[PDB]
Amino acid sequence: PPSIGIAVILVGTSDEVAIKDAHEKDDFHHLSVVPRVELVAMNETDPKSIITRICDLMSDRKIQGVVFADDTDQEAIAQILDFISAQTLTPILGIHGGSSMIMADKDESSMFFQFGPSIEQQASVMLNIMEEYDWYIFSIVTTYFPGYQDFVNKIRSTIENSFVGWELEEVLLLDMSLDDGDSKIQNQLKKLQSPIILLYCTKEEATYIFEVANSVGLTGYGYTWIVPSLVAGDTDTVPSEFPTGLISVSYDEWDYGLPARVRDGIAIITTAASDMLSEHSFIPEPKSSCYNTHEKRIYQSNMLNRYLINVTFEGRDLSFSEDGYQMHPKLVIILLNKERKWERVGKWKDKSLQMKYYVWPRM
Amino acid sequence: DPKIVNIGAVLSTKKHEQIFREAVNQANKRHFTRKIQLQATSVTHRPNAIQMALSVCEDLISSQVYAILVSHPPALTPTPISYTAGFYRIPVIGLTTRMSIYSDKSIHLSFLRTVPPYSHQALVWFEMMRLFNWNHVILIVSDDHEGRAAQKKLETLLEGGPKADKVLQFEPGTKNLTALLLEAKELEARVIILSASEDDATAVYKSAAMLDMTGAGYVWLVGEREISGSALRYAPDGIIGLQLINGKNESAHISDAVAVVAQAIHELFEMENITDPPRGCVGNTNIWKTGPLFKRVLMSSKYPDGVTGRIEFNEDGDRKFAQYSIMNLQNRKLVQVGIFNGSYIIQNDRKIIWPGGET
Ligand SMILES: CS(=O)(=O)Nc1ccc(OCC(=O)CN2CCN(c3ccc(F)c(F)c3)CC2)cc1
Ligand SMILES: *[C@@H]1O[C@H](CO)[C@@H](O)[C@H](O)[C@H]1NC(C)=O
Ligand SMILES: *[C@@H]1O[C@H](CO)[C@@H](O)[C@H](O)[C@H]1NC(C)=O
Ligand SMILES: *[C@@H]1O[C@H](CO)[C@@H](O)[C@H](O)[C@H]1NC(C)=O
Ligand code: NA
Repeated sequence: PPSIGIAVILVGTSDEVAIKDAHEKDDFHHLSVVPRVELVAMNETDPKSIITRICDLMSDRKIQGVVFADDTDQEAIAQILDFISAQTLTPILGIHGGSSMIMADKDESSMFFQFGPSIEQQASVMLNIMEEYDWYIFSIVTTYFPGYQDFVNKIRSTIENSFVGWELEEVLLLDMSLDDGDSKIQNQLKKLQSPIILLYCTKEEATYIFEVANSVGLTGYGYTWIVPSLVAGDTDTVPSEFPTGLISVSYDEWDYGLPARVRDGIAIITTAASDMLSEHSFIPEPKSSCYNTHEKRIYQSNMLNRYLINVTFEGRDLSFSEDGYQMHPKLVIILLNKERKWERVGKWKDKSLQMKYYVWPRM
Repeated sequence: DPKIVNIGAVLSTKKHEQIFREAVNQANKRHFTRKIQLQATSVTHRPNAIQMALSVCEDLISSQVYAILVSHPPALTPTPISYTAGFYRIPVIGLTTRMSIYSDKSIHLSFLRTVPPYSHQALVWFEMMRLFNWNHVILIVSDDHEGRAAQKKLETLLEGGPKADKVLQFEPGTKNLTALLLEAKELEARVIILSASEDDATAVYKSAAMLDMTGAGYVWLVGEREISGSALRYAPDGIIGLQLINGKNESAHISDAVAVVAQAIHELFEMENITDPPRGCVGNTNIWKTGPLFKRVLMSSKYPDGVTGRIEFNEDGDRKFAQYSIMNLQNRKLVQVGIFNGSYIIQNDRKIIWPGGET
């Protein structure tokens, strides 16, 4: 079988050997085509670093696809990779870190897929929790962070079709593109009564919101915040402004370890290219250069996408959502305890919430 | 020993680059510059989106620009500039980009412009529906962002005088629209407002010819896009459309944009604890701490004596008090019959003739 190039980019100190060893199944690839993986290390995650790096790799070698992992809480990496993916028409899988943090509204030409829950998956999960502990009155705070309308929409969609009697008090929208020297975020936050509060924003934005919500007595007892994955981000990093008793959904490195994820990344790219050679007698040619994607564009498409979304390997269902998320991931509910530690408190699988506690003990 | 402060630009040509340096030169003279003194840094559009994003890093952000001016490319977009700059929260000023998408704070969080989006044509329509007492209008709209943009902006002005008896939306790409247009015929409203691309308006224009809906009775009220290129070619006689005055004068907008930005820089350094923007992209992942304040300052700048009129921004950082020519197609000649001065309609002595003849 002929060899396709795959690059694997690792940002920040890396069990490089445990990863090389979990692709030990080099002879696990009985398809039409075989991966030629090449581990790369990067120290930097700014736009220039990432673009020049991936573009150098593209014009050194013949890259069919990229698997990207990092150790950062940098949701922008997702956006940068999407852009790169769509400009160069090139599958990028964001398996961990900034790369996996929800990127709402990817390009029409994107070939960028993330391991992680969708925004809607997480919004659902958040309702199952509040159901369980019969928390029915709640409010929403968000910023303009992409996905905020998908979030409120999935919520509202769900509660206004419910035999249950939910009672969304308020829905806030906080503008953090402008500075807060007049205390406008303060004022908007005082408005809140609810016992529960869903918060949709970034980890950086969260720290400020919470710093504010603290000084107006909203981190006290009888306020529970629930946040999505990307606000927890990296669970070993816990800002001080985070209040204790904060709850979060999470697909951080809990049960699905980085080397597993890398191995499935390489799987997905190779089998998807297998099935496309197998059914068309060609795969799309790696783009010589990204310093000429203007011309070579009638000559490219994101044909390979239909095969990337519908993959299984060693008989595991690795399907992707049509938004380039993971179809069914096992999520881990988690709670910031009194020692300031994310502790597991729940597991979401076969679309069934499975909590640890019956009542909430107090931190 | 004044503090040098860079302003960046990405512009169409070298002439425009020279215009930009000069505009900055003259801001330094005009202004008191013992403390701070601007310096112009610029490049022109790179040939693709990736090189564009690297050029912003290499050429502009490495010079620690406080803000970046951006023309729309000629005969490629501001998007990689918004993105790259937006990463650090460096403000971007669009000189000529009218697409409505850049009014979306979720995508374009550090973006202002000295031209209004296309959606703001709804302000002028509305004021005309008042002036010419059209109370009952049908509204045909491309089911794309630009079309929805325009619908929402009018419905705000209607939904809290005139009212929209229906809103029909079509899929951009469709050429047989007689499904849609038959729906507009059977209604009592004769005024028709269109938001569509050049090619989509062409499609509409013919389909509506075929149903004699171009004849007398009917008023057609439209924007700039739908009386450009090929839309102009098949457009009914008597149509009314718009042309933003100076909307393509990159040189004019370089002028006003530099004026505003220099004002805002000087107003920013009245304040305390102002941090520099990051020097370069590499190794730099934290936003500029002062970028969101500088944005606030800009966003609430006023320049009354501007080459393109009175400069103010709305909450989205879109231009307010933009002026349009009101254009009427008579004997297949586009004639100016009026102007929107920024708040007022001003009829001129050229008489309007509607579809049919209409005296
Ligand atoms: C009201 S709130 O404070 O605005 N929250 C908020 C809202 C929007 C946010 O991000 C929206 C973006 O798309 C910004 N990104 C910046 C990074 N990015 C990018 C993409 C490709 C590049 F090559 C590059 F260099 C940068 C793409 C655009 C982030 C936070
Ligand atoms: C990344 O850092 C490592 C460790 O110091 C170093 O070996 C490597 O050369 C660095 N790469 C670059 C591009 O500086
Ligand atoms: C996805 O996978 C299986 C067989 O490979 C099948 O159920 C389904 O039709 C596929 N979907 C496609 C090709 O869209
Ligand atoms: C464009 O604007 C400048 C004003 O800065 C002016 O010199 C020139 O006459 C204008 N060009 C056109 C075609 O109106
Ligand atoms: Na804006």
